Amino acid sequence: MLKLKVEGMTCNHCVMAVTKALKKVPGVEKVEVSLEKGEALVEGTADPKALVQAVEEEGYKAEVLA
Repeated sequence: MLKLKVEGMTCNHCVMAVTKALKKVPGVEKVEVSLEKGEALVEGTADPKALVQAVEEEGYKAEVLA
């Protein structure tokens, strides 16, 4: 399963929305993020690698806590 710990690789002095990054992956229809907990959850039928690669496309990797 997926549980993306969005790392603060850059702009760690600020915050950004990761939600728009997750939806771009096919099969994703719902998304939920917690800017305070540093986590990014989705609810779709996408592939495991497709999700974690999509956020890396924005330059923000995320440790699947699974």
